[PDB]
Formats: sequence, C-alpha cells, structure tokens
Amino acid sequence: IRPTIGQQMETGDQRFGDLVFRQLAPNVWQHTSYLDMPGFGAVASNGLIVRDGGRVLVVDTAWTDDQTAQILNWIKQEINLPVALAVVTHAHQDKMGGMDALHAAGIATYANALSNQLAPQEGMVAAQHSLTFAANGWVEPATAPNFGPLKVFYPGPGHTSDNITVGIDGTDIAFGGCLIKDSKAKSLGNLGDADTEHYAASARAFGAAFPKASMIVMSHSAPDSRAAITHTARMADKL
Ligand SMILES: [O-]
Ligand SMILES: [Zn+2]
Ligand SMILES: [Zn+2]
Repeated sequence: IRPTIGQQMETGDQRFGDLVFRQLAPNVWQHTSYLDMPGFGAVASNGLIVRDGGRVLVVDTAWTDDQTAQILNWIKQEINLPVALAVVTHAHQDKMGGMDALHAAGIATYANALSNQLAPQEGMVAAQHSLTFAANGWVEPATAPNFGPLKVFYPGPGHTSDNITVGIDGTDIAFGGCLIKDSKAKSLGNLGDADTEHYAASARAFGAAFPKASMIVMSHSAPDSRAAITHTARMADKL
C-alpha cells in the first residue's frame, strides 16, 4: 500500500514526530511546531512547505534545530525531493530558531537584510542571503533569485520591525507570518518587539499586496479567510 502524500492527507492533519502537517493545496503544506512553556500549553508556530516541480521550498524554520530536522525528515519521507531554499520571515525564535539545521542540509537561506542584522545578537543564526525591498515593499528581484512561486513582500513594521510576508503564485495562499492573526483572535500575542504606531497600516499593506489570496496562512493561528486581515488591523488600531 503506497499512497501519495496527497492521498494520505485526505484523512486530515498528520502528526509526525513532535510536529503536525496539514495539506493546504496539492503542492503546499503547513508545518506546525511547538515550544514547551513549562506549566502552560505549548506555543504553536506555523510555516510552509511548497513542492515546486522537482524541488521543495520552505517558509520559516521550526522553533529549534531539532524540530527543523524533523521537518526535513518529513519532507524526505513524504515528498522525497531536494529542498532548494528557504525564506524566513523575521528574527524571532519561531521563525529562525532552526537555521543551523537548514544550513547543514545544504539549503540556501534568505531573510530580510534587517533580520540578518538582528539575529546573531539574539543567539540566532543569520540567513545566508539578504533580501532588500523597494520602497513599495516588493522584494528587489535581483536579491531573490529563482524563488519560483514565492512572492516576497515587506508590509512595513508591525509584529516586528523586520517582518516579511510571502504569497504563493498559482494558489489562493498568502502567508502573513506573525503579522496576522485569525478573525476570531482575542490578542495579537507578544507585542514586545512590535511597532505599535504602524502595525495596523502594515497589516493593511499585506492585504493590499495579495488581493487575490483567499486563504491567509499565519504563524499563530490556523488558516483563515481574508477577514483575518481587517480583524488584525482592528485589534492593532491605536495600540
Ligand atoms: O513570533
Ligand atoms: Zn515574532
Ligand atoms: Zn511568531
């Protein structure tokens, strides 16, 4: 009995090691990893895996190198194609905590230049390559070579000063990372590194950048429809 990963994922989300995987589209999966907070519930973070022909692309690490190695194990087991590159969406642990595992696997990594400046200070590892954004927020194409369907956008400072977002061309999906929370959320999570003045405008800019994305994928909520964007901006208004 040898079903494809797509065939297997019709049963629902799949637990794999300490992670959970969910198929969002025929070639797009959400990875979920968890940070144990002793005495409290574990903090979930989501990223993406995209099968782009004969290669795989990753958006965001897991919280740790080990969890990130578990992602790579899942990719080997279920997809059985090489991982070419990863884009990581700011210098917090949930997004860049596993850079060493990516680098050891020969994966080329990309982050906002600002994320690369901030990461080592925090005991993290910079990505190998730095993205630069035009004033309009779109990545300068020369700094994002061979990204396939990934369309990278800097919406402005919000959840952090360096937060970036990623649309997946040919799908209904845009990834807001930690900038966006779902339409039912009671809070924006930890705002300790947030730009409270600009957050709402940056959430709006993300929505405007990917107007055809009907599925909004987020780090700290399950996927939602576009109402998540204005809900997030409403929660962020006049912080
Ligand atoms: O985060
Ligand atoms: Zn963050
Ligand atoms: Zn986060």
